[PDB]
Order: sequence, then C-alpha cells, then structure tokens
Amino acid sequence: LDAFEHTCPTGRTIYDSVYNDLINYLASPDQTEGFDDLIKNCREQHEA
Repeated sequence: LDAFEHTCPTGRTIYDSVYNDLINYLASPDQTEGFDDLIKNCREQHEA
C-alpha cells in the first residue's frame, strides 16, 4: 500500500478486500505460502 511514506486515503476498502487471508497469515505466522501474490494484487488494486 505504500501507506507509510504516502498518505493514500483509500486503505479501508482494500483492507476489507483481503481481510480474512491476511488475518489467517497473522494469527498463524507459520505459513508463508502465497503471500507475495497477495501483496502484488493489493498493490495493483491500490494503484488502480
């Protein structure tokens, strides 16, 4: 999201978009499968 340097005021809906996947990663910090493509998808949605 580039949320730190840049102040894009759209993060609410994107967070709502990948909420459950991200919290599955968080509460289970063991698995790293498929995280990078989610990052790229979020970046694409954000720039669009």
